[PDB]
Amino acid sequence: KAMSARAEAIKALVVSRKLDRLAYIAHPKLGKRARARIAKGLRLCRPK
RNA sequence: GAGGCCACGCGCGCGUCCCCCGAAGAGGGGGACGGCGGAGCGAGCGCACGGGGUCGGCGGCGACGUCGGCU
Repeated sequence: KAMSARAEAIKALVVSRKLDRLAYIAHPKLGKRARARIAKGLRLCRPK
């Protein structure tokens, strides 16, 4: 009974920062898409 | 408005901030930043204070007198 009472009580629901940005890009997983963006920037050149 | 530095450099759209007119301080027109968004790839020569020396540098001397042998 104590386990059930506890279980039902628990289930009762209702800028830039350059140095921070570079550490984010250097992350192997968090910065994967970020450093892919800058790679395409190095290659492609487009007007406008 | 008659210099110095930057390990700052593609677009499109999204966001954040700043600017304009603002004809509801609506609605569009512009700048800056972004760590945001589903879609592949740079190669080709070199120089080196770069994961422990190499020269694609050279000279002299050599048989009955001398050459080498730290034992």
